[PDB]
Amino acid sequence: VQFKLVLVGDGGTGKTTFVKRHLTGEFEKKYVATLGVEVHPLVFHTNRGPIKFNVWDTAGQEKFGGLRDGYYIQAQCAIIMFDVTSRVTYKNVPNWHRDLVRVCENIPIVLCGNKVDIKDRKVKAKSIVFHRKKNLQYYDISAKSNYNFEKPFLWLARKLIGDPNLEFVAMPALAPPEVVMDPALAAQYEHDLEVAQTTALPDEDDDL
Amino acid sequence: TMEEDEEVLYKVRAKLFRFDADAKEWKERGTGDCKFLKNKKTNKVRILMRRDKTLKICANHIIAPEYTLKPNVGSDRSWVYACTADIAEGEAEAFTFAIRFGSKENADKFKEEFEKAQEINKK
Amino acid sequence: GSMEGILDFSNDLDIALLDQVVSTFYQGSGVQQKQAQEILTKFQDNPDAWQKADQILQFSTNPQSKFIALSILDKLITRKWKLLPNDHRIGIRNFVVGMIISMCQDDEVFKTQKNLINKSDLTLVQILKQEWPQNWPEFIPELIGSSSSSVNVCENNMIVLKLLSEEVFDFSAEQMTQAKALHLKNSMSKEFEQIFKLCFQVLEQGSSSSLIVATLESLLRYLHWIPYRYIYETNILELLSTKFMTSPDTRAITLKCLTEVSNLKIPQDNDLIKRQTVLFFQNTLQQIATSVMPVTADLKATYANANGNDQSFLQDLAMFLTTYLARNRALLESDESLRELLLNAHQYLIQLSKIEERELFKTTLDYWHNLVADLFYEPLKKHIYEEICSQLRLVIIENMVRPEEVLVVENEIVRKESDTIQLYKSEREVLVYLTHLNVIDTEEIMISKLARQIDGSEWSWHNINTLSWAIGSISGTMSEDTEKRFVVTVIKDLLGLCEQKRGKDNKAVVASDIMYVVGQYPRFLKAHWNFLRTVILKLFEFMHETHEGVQDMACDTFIKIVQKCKYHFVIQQPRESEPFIQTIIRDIQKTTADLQPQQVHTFYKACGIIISEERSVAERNRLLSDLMQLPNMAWDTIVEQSTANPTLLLDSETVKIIANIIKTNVAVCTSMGADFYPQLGHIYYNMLQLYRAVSSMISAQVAAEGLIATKTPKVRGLRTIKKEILKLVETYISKARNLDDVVKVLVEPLLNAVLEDYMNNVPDARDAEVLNCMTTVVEKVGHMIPQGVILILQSVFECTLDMINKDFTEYPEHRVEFYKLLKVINEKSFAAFLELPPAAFKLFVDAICWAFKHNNRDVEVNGLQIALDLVKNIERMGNVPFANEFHKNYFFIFVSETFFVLTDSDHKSGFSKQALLLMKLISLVYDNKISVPLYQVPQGTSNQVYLSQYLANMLSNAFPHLTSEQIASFLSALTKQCKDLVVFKGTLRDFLVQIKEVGGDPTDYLFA
Ligand SMILES: Nc1nc2c(ncn2[C@@H]2O[C@H](COP(=O)(O)OP(=O)(O)NP(=O)(O)O)[C@@H](O)[C@H]2O)c(=O)[nH]1
Ligand SMILES: *[C@H](CC(=O)OC(C)C)n1cnc(-c2cc(OC)cc(C(F)(F)F)c2)n1
Ligand SMILES: [Mg+2]
Repeated sequence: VQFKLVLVGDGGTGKTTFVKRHLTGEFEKKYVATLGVEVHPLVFHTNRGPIKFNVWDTAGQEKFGGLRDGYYIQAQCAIIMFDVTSRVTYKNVPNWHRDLVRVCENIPIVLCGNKVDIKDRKVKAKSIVFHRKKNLQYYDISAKSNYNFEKPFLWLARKLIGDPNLEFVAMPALAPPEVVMDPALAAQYEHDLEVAQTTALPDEDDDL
Repeated sequence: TMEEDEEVLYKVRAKLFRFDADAKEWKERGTGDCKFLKNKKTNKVRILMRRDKTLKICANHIIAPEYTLKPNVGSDRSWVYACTADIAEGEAEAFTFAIRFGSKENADKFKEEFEKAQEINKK
Repeated sequence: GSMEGILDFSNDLDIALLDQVVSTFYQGSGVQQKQAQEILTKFQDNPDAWQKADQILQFSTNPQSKFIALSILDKLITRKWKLLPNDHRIGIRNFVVGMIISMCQDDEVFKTQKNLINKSDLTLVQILKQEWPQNWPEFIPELIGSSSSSVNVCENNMIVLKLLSEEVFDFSAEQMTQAKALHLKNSMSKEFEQIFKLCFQVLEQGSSSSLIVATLESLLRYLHWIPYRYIYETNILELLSTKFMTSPDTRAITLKCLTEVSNLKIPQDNDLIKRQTVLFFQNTLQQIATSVMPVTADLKATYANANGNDQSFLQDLAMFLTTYLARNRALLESDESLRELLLNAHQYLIQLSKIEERELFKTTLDYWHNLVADLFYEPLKKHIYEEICSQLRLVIIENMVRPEEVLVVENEIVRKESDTIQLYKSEREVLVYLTHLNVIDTEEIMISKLARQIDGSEWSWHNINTLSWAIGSISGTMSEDTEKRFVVTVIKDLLGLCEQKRGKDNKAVVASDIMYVVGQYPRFLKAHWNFLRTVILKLFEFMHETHEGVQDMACDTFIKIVQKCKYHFVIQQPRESEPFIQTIIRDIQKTTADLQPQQVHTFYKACGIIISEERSVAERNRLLSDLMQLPNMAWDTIVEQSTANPTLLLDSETVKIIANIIKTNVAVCTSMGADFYPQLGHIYYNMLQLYRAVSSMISAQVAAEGLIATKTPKVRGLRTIKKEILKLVETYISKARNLDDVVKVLVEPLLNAVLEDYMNNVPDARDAEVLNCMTTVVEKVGHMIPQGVILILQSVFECTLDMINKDFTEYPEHRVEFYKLLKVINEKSFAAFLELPPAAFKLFVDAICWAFKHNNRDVEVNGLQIALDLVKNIERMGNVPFANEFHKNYFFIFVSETFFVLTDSDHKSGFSKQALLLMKLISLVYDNKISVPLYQVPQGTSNQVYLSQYLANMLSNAFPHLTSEQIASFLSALTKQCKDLVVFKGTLRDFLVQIKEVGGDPTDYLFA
């Protein structure tokens, strides 16, 4: 039960940061431009069984475009992402949506305004209207705040499975094993542990 | 869901990190409710913690008595400790975990609850 | 494995090996897929790969292989088409055309390879963009003749013409020069009568539903630009509004076509065209009523079930009704035979308006706002929609969303951001309009809805919340007398709920509702002092409650009420022993005992608001003195215990106490502004030495523990001290009225404290806040302290530049504050830059250009502004050695740097101000405002000529694929237009199009 998911948008918008946040739970602060495409499997546990997305995280920078619309073929859903702090990223949404629906003429598409955590927001809410005439779903999201980070996938899973009451559900919690530490390297797992102690945790000014 | 036969000894909101030894960085693993679950059949106590909206498991392992909660150089509201058997993502891997709370009081209460659970497992 | 073999072009390609790589990419997995992807990219980007397109399209067993092959022809056509010899061109043309006919005559390929035909059609259109019609004048007449031969060719040419229409009208702006788009726009316009004919026959004749849909999809793109005659002087409106609305296969695209029609401004004097605009609305609303749903249908339930294409059609319907009525409802408001049509359409929108789907709700709400505003000014209209509006009154009251002020939420009643905020503001605006349209019906609904919360008839958290927020939102619509009765009959009624609901969860809920309502009705509180006092007192009680949400909201409400009712706390009211401000100040410690520090500060900020109303200086300064009693006492004690034993600050609890003291001062100074000076003088001198003290502790810790020390709670606590102190001073100076005291009392003791300490600290220990503070100082006082500005520059300029001039990411907060400071200095105290040594002034110019190339818009925009104001500052000096030395040394630096960011495709967000900067620079020369020769070329040569030569040589080496004539014409048109910004911009934008292709036409720069 696996679907192909193409993720387009201008560079810097947060495409791969958003996907990484769902794969591992981490937030990546460094911008390392994607090169062509990165494919990742991503699984969610619903009340109608598991659902797997093959997320084709596409590159935004033109100089790293790779196959470009070659990545869109046989897609079954897609996210277009822009940056609510960068007006031009929303200006180009009609261009990404152009190349995406010429290859994929009938798929559920989510439009995402990332970076709503930044307070000096440039792309005002009342001005976001591209999704109306084109039957796209829209969400404000922030991969840093996790605000609405669940919703693009929940909506898409509701449209591909065909169930409007599909919901996310808690995984089964297997009973953890009983393992004693290894005394052969126990004398060395203070090396790996002191490093960790002396490396300050990121974002000590957050609420958690 | 597989926690029918378990009692909740303690619950606290927390952010959990894992240490990437290669890249020298702390990386977030999840944010949600951290629970101490005592199995009613075996009387072993585990940490189980799930992410907020996806409810995915980001930590599930025994609160082994071998473990020790150390402080982090940059926080008065977190603890660092080694973990050799955690099955959150599948096969039992080993990790160095850091967990941060909303206040120094939450951290201290956690440490109290953490080793209270350790003696229970020592039985 | 050896998938790399296909990279070697000395061979001739193994098509079977290519197709495996492709399959391993699309269908594969893991690392094999990751290696196939990299191999295919390298294959695609090879400049010679297009010569293998032919053979991949002949021999390949894989469609994806043919797709990528066409991706390689597309890039050749768009970018290097005119470089090829003519023979290769007509070759590729015939090949592409031949395949399309080949795939559209094989009936099984036509069905199964839809993507690969579409990609071919697009590729054909790229050729048309380059060759049509000047070289291919018979493309369209052939295309219309070719459409009779087959049904598959007919609908595929509908695809080619849709795509051609998009590429010419919908997307030409950014991709073509103005002259070329003008060209292809006219070329299509001249040949559209033929196209429409074929398009009308196919529709009227009727045929395959696929050919019909494709023709309609094509029509949708024509309606964006074709003249009105083709829509209204043919029978096509009756086709779209009747025939095609019935079949659900053509219904989606039909409604869209009709939405585009509806969005034209008709010559609104033609009773025959008005006739037809009404007719196609009448027909479409009839077809919906008989073939899809009646007006009474529960569209909420339909949308929730999401069968087939329901949610899409209902969205599409919503877009159609709102678009139409917003433009043409006046056509239906007069003729009584059309009254039912008007109301049925609006009753559909009432039903659409109760679907649970935020983004759709916002669509219909936008219309409702359009309608109610109209009914609120236009005479004699509102009585028509009396029925509609009472329904709407209900829809909005029952779907109010949580406002900013309410801080308690259900998960579990616990303590949504700007997307909800904006929505609430939009609902309030409609509801306010609706209340003004009938204020009795609104109250009647709200009261009875509240009367049924008492009964418990439909008591719930949702129900009491939405009702409480609606009530709060309409504040300011009723008469004061009706308000009084209404307000009184919403609070008491709300108290007989808390009184009878129990168990914390239910009471934190009603507490948030009662607080929101009272905070929203200040005019009522002002005239009923005895009630106002009761509220503030109860608010003070909520500040002692265990539920953290209530606590936090009680403070936000207190400060909210106070900002509107300041004056009723400053005077001694009747019934009272004293001004209430004095009673609040007295119990300050008990009232705020259970609040967190940052709520305590909000409380003090509120008192500051009140105090600032007292006009009598002597009375106010005493009030301020009284309010600050607690933190002043704690400050005196902590300064005497820092006096002796400077070790006392090692205590972390002492660090926190100091911090909270300074923040309390920061909080009160925020609201009191210039009225805060006496309190600032009380602590200024000790504070600045405390600042010196803490500075040394941080330096000591970094030395004793290393840079890691900056991450520790100890040092972070001490840096908070330094930051809050700077924030206090920055806060006061920004609002000060008595600037002479600032200069003579505050500034120099400040500069001595913070500057050297900033310059001599390790980078990771410097506080970007220092820069922000200095920016404020220069902005408000810089014109009176020329030597102070010099000292600030020497203190922060060079060292913070070295921080930020290695990459674009390190020290982001310094980066921004830095150029903020260089901007204000360059604007207010430019003399300080003239005093720089020549070495430092070159770093200044380097620093400005460094700002250009940032992608961060905080830095990028400031940089461009600095460069613009710098030029202006130099030119105001006139003909003087410095100005001449500036131009000779830096004129071309700026011109070439501005050109770099304009053309490098990495700084698009700044195009406007880069264009503005380059235009001024060029206008300096063409106005002879540069009196020295700009060169080091024969003698007597004008700067206008040398600039032309310099730029022609510059661009030629940076863009060697441009011809000498292209660069010659571009600069000619660019310099003629250096006083006309929009034309100037258009010429640069034409240029950016031409540097992405070979063969650009130089005449395109005569478009103006
Ligand atoms: N403040 C904030 N920053 C974010 C957020 N999401 C991503 N970013 C930041 O945006 C920057 C770009 O990261 P990235 O995910 O690679 O964007 P991208 O669109 O995938 N780049 P490309 O398309 O060129 O491969 C990162 O620095 C990241 O920290 C967010 O939600 N909030
Ligand atoms: C409800 C009591 C409650 O919710 O307790 C929480 C946990 C603190 N309740 C009863 N009466 C009020 C009330 C009375 C007022 O008289 C002026 C004013 C208010 C206020 F909200 F406007 F401050 C509330 N609340
Ligand atoms: Mg990326």
